[PDB]
Amino acid sequence: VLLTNLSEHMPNDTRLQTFLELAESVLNYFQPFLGRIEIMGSAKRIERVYFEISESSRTQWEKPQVKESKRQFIFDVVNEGGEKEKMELFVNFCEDTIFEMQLAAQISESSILTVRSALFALRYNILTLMRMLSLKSLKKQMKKVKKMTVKDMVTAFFSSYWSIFMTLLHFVASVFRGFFRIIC
Amino acid sequence: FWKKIIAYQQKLLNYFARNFYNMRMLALFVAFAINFILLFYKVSTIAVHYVLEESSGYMEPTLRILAILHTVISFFCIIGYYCLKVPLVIFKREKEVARKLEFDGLYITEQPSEDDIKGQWDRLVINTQSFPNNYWDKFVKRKVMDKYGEFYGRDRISELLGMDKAALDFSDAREKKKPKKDSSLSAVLNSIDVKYQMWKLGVVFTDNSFLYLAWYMTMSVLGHYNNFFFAAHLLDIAMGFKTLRTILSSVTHNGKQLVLTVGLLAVVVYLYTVVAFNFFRKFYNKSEDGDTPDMKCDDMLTCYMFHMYVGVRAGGGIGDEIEDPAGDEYEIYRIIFDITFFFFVIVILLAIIQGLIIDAFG
Amino acid sequence: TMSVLGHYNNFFFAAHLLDIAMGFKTLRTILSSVTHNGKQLVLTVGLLAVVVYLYTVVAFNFFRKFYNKSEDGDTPDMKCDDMLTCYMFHMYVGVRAGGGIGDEIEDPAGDEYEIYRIIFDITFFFFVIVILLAIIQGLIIDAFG
Amino acid sequence: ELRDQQEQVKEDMETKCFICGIGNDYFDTVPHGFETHTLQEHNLANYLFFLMYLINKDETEHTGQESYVWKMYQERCWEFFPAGDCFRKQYEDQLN
Amino acid sequence: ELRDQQEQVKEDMETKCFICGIGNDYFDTVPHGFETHTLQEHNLANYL
Ligand SMILES: Nc1ncnc2c1ncn2[C@@H]1O[C@H](COP(=O)(O)OP(=O)(O)OP(=O)(O)O)[C@@H](O)[C@H]1O
Ligand SMILES: Nc1ncnc2c1ncn2[C@@H]1O[C@H](COP(=O)(O)OP(=O)(O)OP(=O)(O)O)[C@@H](O)[C@H]1O
Ligand SMILES: [Zn+2]
Ligand SMILES: [Zn+2]
Repeated sequence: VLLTNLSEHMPNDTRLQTFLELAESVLNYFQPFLGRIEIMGSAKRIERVYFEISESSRTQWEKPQVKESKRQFIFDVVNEGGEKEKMELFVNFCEDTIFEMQLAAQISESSILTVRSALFALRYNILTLMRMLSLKSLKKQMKKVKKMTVKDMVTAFFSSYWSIFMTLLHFVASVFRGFFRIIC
Repeated sequence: FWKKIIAYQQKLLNYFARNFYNMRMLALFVAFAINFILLFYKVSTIAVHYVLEESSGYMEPTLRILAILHTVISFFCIIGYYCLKVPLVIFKREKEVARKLEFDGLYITEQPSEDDIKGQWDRLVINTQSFPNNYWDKFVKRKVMDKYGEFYGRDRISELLGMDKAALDFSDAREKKKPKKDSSLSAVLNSIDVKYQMWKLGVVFTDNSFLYLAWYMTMSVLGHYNNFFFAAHLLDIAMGFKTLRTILSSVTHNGKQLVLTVGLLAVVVYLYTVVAFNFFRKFYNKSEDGDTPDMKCDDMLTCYMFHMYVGVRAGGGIGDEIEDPAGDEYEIYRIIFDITFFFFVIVILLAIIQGLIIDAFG
Repeated sequence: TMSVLGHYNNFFFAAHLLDIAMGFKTLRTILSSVTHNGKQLVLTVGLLAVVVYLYTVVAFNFFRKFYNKSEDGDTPDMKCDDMLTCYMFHMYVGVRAGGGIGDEIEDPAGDEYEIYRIIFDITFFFFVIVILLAIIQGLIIDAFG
Repeated sequence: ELRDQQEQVKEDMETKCFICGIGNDYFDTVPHGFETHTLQEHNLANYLFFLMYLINKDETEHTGQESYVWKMYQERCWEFFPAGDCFRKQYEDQLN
Repeated sequence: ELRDQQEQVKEDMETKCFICGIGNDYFDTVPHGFETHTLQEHNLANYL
């Protein structure tokens, strides 16, 4: 807190910057717990106040029910709230939220198979499609394609995509059959 | 030999990639032609034979020619998609995997959530030697190595990313290698990276647009066994025309609210069915002949189906269909029942649907 | 030309009543409420025609027995024994009907296809009578806004 | 009307600070200035946390600023809230 | 349109002074400045 106050009130001090680079780690550790607000002080000047935020308070604030309460409060203030009553309504909301989070802290005491089946179906069907290409015995077709034939090569080019489409159909059928097995 | 065959293959791939969209629209035009021909299709009488009647006598061959052309164009559209759009999908997937590896440590610090299909499938591509095949950052493995090697074990990271260190060290040192010509079929089959192609095909199979085009092709194939399956291709106008997408977005924008409104309508109609089944059973006779009554609310399921099917579609509600309540001890109760049904179901909820559509427009 | 033809047939003078659109400026606002989204309005009708054609295909393939429109048993008047006749029947009667095609086709009770036909009628009523007409309404109101 | 109210809430929150009410245009002279101001300098969550801390803290252990804010809160005078002013605006010449 | 007109009336009244027409941004350099100006300095009720 001392270092943060000094750095913020002396924003262009290289000597203090050196201390900041000496003390990233402590500042990084204490970053979530360092509260920072600005107030109009007794000297008719805007002053910045540093305080401690507790981990339990932060978790209670971050719980979704409090977030929904905050959203409702903000909606109400923006739509049907004035400027004179704004900071009184905000303080009332803060008090209610603080009491609720304290009560929550007090009361607190100190698909997967369907995805696996889809992955298995993908692996199995794609491996079946890989076996035909990796057979290594394609010498029987280099037999017929020893001489360049536009028609033959176009036919093989289409046949590869037809095989891919058939493999996709098999994968889809397997995914269904697995889903029926899982649900029943 | 292999050079010229690869050149012709590249020419074919480029042709299909260039003409992907033109064949995409030609398929829709052929589908409209086929369905316009089908508008002249008649039943003839014992199994019925669906028959085509025409004065010119020419459209029957036209139907088979158009069906064959549509099937060929669908296959060509699949080829054009695989030539043109698949590289972009693979590039984006490789970019996402690389950035999650580098800046998030998705497979070093944390692990996939065990229910993320693509997150679990992406473990395959990490070990491959053909990683950033499409993505430009070929140094992603070196970057991940520099970031996470010392803390998590450099050998461990090397095994995770598939990089070999002994071969690198020996190639940096005195290394003797003998070139092998690409012309060898065994050489090309050893050079191809099976694991990377496996992962690529997994990504393509999981792609949504490729699945839609495969469904299109399957429907085109089924159209030969039954010509009326070609009507399913008319659902492609949504993707064919951009102006129709605005009209459709006027509905899909609030689709969740639209479904929830139907669920609420079903619940309200079920409550009305409960009330009618408990108090107003006598009024649900739908038989004009007195000998055989046709009571529609003597069973919970039958009464609910009667309500949901007839009263909702009726202009004035369930009272248009159920009998008259005059001269009965429950007359006022049933009048309230009918009026409230008309007001809440026919007027308000349908107005909710209307307002949802108009609000989506606005 | 219409004024000239009015002498040969006096009822041709009714075509000159279409001139109020250009005669009155206030009517131009009401008409622009429609012409502003005219392309979308025509496309909505095209989409409605396509959807009704799909429903006609389904009915012609599975629900032909229910399209008899003759009260006399001697002479059936099947409206869906032909693709064109079934499509015309749908587009002409079911769209104009308040509850859809089920208001006009017979009752499905006591049939093996009862649940399928109930789904058919309910989906027709929801998509055609309710949603698409709502699309037209919303287009007009959005043009106003 | 419900949609318009939601849009108005979003617009107000994205255009002006909740506490001081200064628009984002002034803070955006520094990159990410409005976000930095609304997340670090004038965070309503931080004000709520400060109220919690001041309530829970012993009254004898209060500092001068904490005692000032405590007295103001006990008399329900909200002048300590910055309204139309901020640290960056008060020290605009020195900070920039 | 009626709802939009009401919203416009509210926005104009809350953003600019009725008499001089100066926006609330200028007066808000002093806390509660716009409210003080519109209730004490340029009150239409006071003009009446
Ligand atoms: N005093 C303020 N405190 C916090 N945010 C403010 C303040 N003034 C304006 N804002 C703006 O409000 C927005 C924060 O949104 P909001 O307060 O609704 O919650 P959120 O952080 O988005 O919530 P969630 O965690 O549920 O996403 C930011 O755009 C921020 O700039
Ligand atoms: N010249 C002005 N005189 C008074 N109010 C003004 C003037 N210019 C702007 N305003 C603003 O108008 C608002 C006052 O609202 P309005 O004049 O509609 O009546 P009101 O005081 O709210 O009425 P009611 O007593 O019925 O609640 C305030 O927000 C005020 O800042
Ligand atoms: Zn602020
Ligand atoms: Zn003024």
